[PDB]
Amino acid sequence: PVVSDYEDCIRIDVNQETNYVTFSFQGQKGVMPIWIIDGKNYSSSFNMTKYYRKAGDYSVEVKIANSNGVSDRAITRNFHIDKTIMTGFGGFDPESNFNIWRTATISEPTFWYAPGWSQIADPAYSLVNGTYTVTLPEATSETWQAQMPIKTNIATDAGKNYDFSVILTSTIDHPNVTVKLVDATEDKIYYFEGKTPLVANEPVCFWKSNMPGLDIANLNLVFDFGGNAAGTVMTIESIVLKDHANDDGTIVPEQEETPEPTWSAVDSEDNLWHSVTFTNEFYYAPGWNPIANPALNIDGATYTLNFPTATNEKWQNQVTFISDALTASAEENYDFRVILNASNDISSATIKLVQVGGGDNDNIFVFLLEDVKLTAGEDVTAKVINAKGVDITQAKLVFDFGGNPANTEVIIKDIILQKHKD
Repeated sequence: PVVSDYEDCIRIDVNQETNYVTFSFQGQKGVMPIWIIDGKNYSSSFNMTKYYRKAGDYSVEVKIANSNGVSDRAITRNFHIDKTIMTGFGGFDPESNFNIWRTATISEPTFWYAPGWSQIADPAYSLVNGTYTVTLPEATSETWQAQMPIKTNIATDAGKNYDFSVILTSTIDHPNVTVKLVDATEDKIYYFEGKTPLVANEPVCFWKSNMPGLDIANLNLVFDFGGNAAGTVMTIESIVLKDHANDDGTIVPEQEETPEPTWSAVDSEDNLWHSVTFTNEFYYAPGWNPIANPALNIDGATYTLNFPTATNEKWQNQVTFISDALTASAEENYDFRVILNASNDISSATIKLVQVGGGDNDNIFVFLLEDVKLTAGEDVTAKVINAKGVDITQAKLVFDFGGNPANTEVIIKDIILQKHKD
């Protein structure tokens, strides 16, 4: 069987939208094809499809067989995949009506491009159907030397929870691209400041799920490409911000439960909470009517509170431990543990480590632990493992016991706060 005969019988078909290559053959009685792709014999079909995820030049070696057997010579046919398609999580649905970004007034991006911390002309950018292309001719060394702030009119509320994703691509390997969703008026108040490396032409989804709500009148979304190689071309697409309450049908991957760390003892120098000469104010108001400050007994590492009157819902029985010059930083990841004993069943208990002041200050916090089911008599543990830190000047520890029965005794025992142990 002379392979050269059946040359215009063989037909390649590349779908550039899906990155599937269709190998087909116009039937010539008993003459059928053999597909050897990248030195792998995939038998004989009239219509066969293979996924070519990555971009590049690819070659199939095709032979001809019949009753006699397989031919000696093979035909090499070459094809190109224009654009690499993403691997891993694809992020939230950018076309969903739950995407607050589609409703919002979005500013043109601004820039602060400064190799050696010496500012040069803004990089050329393109906005094509919501997609940013940004070209960086000059290399930068540090984070914050290639800033792209995007100002929005997006407001959010405390007591709601939020999801975020964006898809980032770089034409050149990038050590760390920064993404920061921040209060336009206060750089200290932000949902996250995270970083992701990028491999050349490999789209990555940077994403968060169930972020505790902050009272913010105007969000900025700030990108930094600091540390870029010269000639780097950044692509930014599929920006999503939605309420966690609303489900767009996204299969959010399960973050494998954070392993427990080395718990330093209550007395040690790793206690941070030990040596805090603290203070107490209370918001104890059943039906939102404030009565007298309840009974508190400090016995070392054990604090005992007696609630004679009942409450119905969140933020009605608040106990504030005001630290005199306790601090935290965003450069650290913290651990936190406390043993809570309630004499009666208490549904929804809340702990929050937060800046001392009122107003904006209670949007600056290390953790907000909610929905802690404190069972009657059981000495339950309220734990926060490897929480990202935040810059606090004068920290305070806020407890809430909303929905408590009458004559409920709460014992706060062995509060511990440390750096990450593991």
